[PDB]
Amino acid sequence: ASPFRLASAGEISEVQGILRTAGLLGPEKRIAYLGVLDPARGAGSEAEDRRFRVFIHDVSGARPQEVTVSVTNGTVISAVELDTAATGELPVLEEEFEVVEQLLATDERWLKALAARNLDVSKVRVAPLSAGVFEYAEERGRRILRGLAFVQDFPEDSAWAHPVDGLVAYVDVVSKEVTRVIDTGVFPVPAEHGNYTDPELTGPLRTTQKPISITQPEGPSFTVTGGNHIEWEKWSLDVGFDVREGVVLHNIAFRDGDRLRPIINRASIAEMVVPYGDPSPIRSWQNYFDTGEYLVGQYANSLELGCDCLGDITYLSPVISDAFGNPREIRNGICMHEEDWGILAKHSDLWSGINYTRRNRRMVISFFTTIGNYDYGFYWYLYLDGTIEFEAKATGVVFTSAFPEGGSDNISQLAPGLGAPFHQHIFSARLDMAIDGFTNRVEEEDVVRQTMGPGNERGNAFSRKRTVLTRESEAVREADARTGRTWIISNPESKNRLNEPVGYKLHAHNQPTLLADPGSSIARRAAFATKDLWVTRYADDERYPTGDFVNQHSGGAGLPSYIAQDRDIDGQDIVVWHTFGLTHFPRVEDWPIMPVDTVGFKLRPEGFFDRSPVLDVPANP
Amino acid sequence: ASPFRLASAGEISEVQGILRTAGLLGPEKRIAYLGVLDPARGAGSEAEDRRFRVFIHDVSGARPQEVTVSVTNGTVISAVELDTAATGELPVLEEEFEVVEQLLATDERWLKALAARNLDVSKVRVAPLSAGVFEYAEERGRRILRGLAFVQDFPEDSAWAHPVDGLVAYVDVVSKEVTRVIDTGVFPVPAEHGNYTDPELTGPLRTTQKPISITQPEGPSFTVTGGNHIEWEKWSLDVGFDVREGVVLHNIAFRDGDRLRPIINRASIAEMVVPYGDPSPIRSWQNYFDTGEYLVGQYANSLELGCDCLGDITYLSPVISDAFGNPREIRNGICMHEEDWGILAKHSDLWSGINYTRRNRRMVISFFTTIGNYDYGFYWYLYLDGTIEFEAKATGVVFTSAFPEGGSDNISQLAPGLGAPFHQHIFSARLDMAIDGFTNRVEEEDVVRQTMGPGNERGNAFSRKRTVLTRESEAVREADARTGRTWIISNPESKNRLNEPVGYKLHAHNQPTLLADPGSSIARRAAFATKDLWVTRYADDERYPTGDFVNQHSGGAGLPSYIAQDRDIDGQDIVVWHTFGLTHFPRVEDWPIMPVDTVGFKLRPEGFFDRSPVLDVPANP
Ligand SMILES: [Cu+2]
Ligand SMILES: [Cu+2]
Ligand code: NA
Ligand code: NA
Repeated sequence: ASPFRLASAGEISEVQGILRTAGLLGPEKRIAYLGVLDPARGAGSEAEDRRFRVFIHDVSGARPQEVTVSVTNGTVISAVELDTAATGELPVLEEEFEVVEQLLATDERWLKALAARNLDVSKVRVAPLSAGVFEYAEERGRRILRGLAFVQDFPEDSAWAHPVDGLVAYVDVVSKEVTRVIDTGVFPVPAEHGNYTDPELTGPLRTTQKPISITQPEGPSFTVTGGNHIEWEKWSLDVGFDVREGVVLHNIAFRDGDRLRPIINRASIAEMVVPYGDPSPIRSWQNYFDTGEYLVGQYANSLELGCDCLGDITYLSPVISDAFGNPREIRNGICMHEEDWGILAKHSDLWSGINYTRRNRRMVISFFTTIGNYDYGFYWYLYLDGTIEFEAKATGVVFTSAFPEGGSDNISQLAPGLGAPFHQHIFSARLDMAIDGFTNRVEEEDVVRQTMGPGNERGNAFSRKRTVLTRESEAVREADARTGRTWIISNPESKNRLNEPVGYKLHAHNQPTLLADPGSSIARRAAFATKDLWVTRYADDERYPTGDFVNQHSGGAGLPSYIAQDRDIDGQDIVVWHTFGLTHFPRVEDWPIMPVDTVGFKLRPEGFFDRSPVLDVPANP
Repeated sequence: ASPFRLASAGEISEVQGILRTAGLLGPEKRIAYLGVLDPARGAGSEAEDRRFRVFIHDVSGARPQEVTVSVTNGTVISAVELDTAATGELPVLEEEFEVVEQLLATDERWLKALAARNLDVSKVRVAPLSAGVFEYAEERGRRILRGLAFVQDFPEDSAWAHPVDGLVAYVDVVSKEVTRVIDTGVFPVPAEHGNYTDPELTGPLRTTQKPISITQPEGPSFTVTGGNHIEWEKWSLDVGFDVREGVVLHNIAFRDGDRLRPIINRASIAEMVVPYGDPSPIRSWQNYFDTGEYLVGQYANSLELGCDCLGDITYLSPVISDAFGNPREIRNGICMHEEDWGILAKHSDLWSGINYTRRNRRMVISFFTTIGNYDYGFYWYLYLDGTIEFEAKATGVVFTSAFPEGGSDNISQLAPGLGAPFHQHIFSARLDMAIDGFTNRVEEEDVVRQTMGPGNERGNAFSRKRTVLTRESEAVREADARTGRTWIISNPESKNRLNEPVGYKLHAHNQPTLLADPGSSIARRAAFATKDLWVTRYADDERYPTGDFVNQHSGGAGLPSYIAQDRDIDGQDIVVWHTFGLTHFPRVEDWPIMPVDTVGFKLRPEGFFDRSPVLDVPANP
């Protein structure tokens, strides 16, 4: 059995039993995060040691613990008590989400604000949002959630169409207490509904769409062994699942001849952040770190056949832990299929008379998560030609507000009285690189303009330069689309047949990075998001670009702390962190449910192979 | 019958008969371009007037003519004799291409250069390339092609693997005369073959690929009436074909309710250019304008079922003219199919309990052309949600050279002794805009960073600004990926229900533009390629960004001449020209046949609709 196998329902039960016995899994305890740790560097030969990391919360108010357990041996390995005013809170628990609306329902200041607006408290939904760190001194050390109100007219109604602006509450969901209710003014609650399944809003449905039928009469070309190890068209990898990061890709390698060559050791989306750009005091605190604060894999959808995934689909059903250590299955949470991808290569040669066409294919590994109004798809793509691509698909319902009658520079209007504040969705990809092994380096490649003159008499020449990043303090880079800037990850000790280092090139989309003022609270907590590319020396405890405890943590943790060590990264075991995201100015077409928008990155081989790696693909059947 | 119908074999025969009779289509004459002209503005009601533009070359040396004919009435409309030293030459003729290798075979300086290299003249292929304009005074007024040599070892051999460097010839293919042979030195002709169908190079073919079967058991969802008028999922357009531009899209419109709303009046790729970045005198003149000099639609492939186009395919077989006015069919030259495109919209709502998923689709219109070693696919995409996208796919065999033993800053090494000079592939899209009619304007939209302070106390705000382009002299714009720069085309006289102008947003890929020194010959001839975005006032005779006669024309023609008129474009009948392209640093994986690389642009609705235009799409079958 592979040490990268998915966690089992049996293993989850053992961890719960090991913690119960040890006295750490009491009845006031809650598991806020559970995941299997990755093997340590070099210990592949040999012996299992399935270890698990656990964050234990305490509903009574006591301090939480970080705990590691070995289930192959059966004991606790370490247990540490946390000072959360110091290192940040544990991730939000599912059961804390509803405490906010239920508490607020009996608070007098909140009842008072709803009565001024003539709203039946039983029709008011409260969205519980992460709190962040701002000026309120009484919140440091406290578990705080903030709450924004929407009206549901009837149980099937889309509450997002009726925001209650000028109102926000803050809640302590350990001591069950409403610290503040802030009421800045009454805004009309917008009246139109946004019910996208109502025949009155959709009109008659189309009858013009005829079916597309995608089938594989002989089955798919990939194999799955061991639960999660994939072999497809010379590719080899392990598909992991963590409750925080979601789908994680391990040991990506390509069979070149009869060498299995490594490419990436671990690939994940290790954080994301959603900052809002509305300076109103009702919303100027809202930023979520979906991955670090909420854990995106916990909210993975179960994907339906023919609706979410089309074709010959193979599913994985990852197991996570509920808040008491009971195993929970996410049935059909990961989809895997191959997809036709047009023409791979084509040439008709006049001089030889040979007409040559080959078709491309990709294999797709995806999952989809839902946190409140947002829906995010995560797609990994492997292509025949050695390309690796990631794509994020953002859909769902926009987060809404009132539209102020004067208009706004930070909000757009979707419908009469209804606004959608400006925001970004920013991702951090963490790529633990292993280009032909662990001795890797990063070069930055710029196009070079040349001046007309001697050596370049017709002024037609142009070139490129590569700059090696040698220390971590040099390795915080920004994009430059105008110079065609890319980054090459190479192995200086592994050469192709032309005696050049083997390499992969990273092509970014060059979207804007974090827009918030550099002195803001969000620029401190989401330092990673202010630059396109960071490179660190690998270390087992440096896993997330924002640190281990994102909820209510001050700034600084994560990447700006790692790179301060100024370690050697020239031909070393390195990690590339790529920031990319969407800047979302909502448009009318985004309402009342939004069409998918996409962002991503890709890596293409750059002299990794000795010639095209797809000469052996056959003429199509 | 629609006035945008494809030209017929009957109409081609009439134009040949009309020219013969008139005495303009002699026996020394050659048709170098023939195409149907677009209807004039406003003359839709009524009456046919199928007119055709013709460029007539003269093999004896006389001056060529530009000629327009009406075939519905049956006479010549105008005939004009051209001074080609003034306005540029006519496009290269197919039959001129081989005159270069056949002439050079009997030239003594060329025989002398091949003998020094021990090459059998019968094994030397000559690639005929456009000449451009450089320092040679004897070429102005002459029809000149330049010639670069490759060795074929046997009739099925890929000549591209064996360039003969240090050698070039120039040829006058009217007077049949080798003006110069330039021999700068002997280079070894690289020895390895590049035969990608040879079992010795491909090894054993894969047996692991299992079939993907894409079928539409009820047929496709689109209809074609009148030969070329398409209706699909509320979209309406006419698919035209011109021998110069290739697939041209007319009258793109969207049925919103029971209004047919126009979006784009004409869309085409109106030019492309391929500049090479190697300062060697053997190649420092090479730049091709595939569209303006060679006519890309003339070399369209016939697309095979299951190989080039997969699924339920409907073909168009456009008719063009050969060099004597005989109709020629391009069987299966245009492919049209619809394609599944993943998830369109998805949200699972906790508060209402509704789970909602819809799938996206796109309709694809494509053709593929082959000029010498290059193969280019042209893809137009229409999506359910109102998005329009163009994608160019570049494949084929790289253009090669010797790799100098010292190495090179402008060439990369593909194989022992074998180089591939750096180059770009740059496209110009011409979009004759008709957003809800012909009163349109262009705004440039930048993200706006805001400083922390009063009004923005937590430093989280950000905004956007729009700048209206009012005169043509203001409308030469460049990209700025760092500010998220996009361009919005709107109709200030057509408002959505929120009373804002309807609009479409142009999203560019922000790749580098023309790299050559601004004083170079290529920067003058390809002025369009030095900026990302140009906007002109519409005029019937302003069709190509490089002018009507690209071959051997001096610089200046086209866009920099049009915009000098400094016309009003604020709410007027306007044309957007978008430059986009690929900067190609060849890699080893590009050899010996290259995987497809892509570049493109898209346009998305920006408050064109009153809400999402895809609420009426049904749950999947
Ligand atoms: Cu958004
Ligand atoms: Cu190229
Ligand atoms: Na590494
Ligand atoms: Na126009």
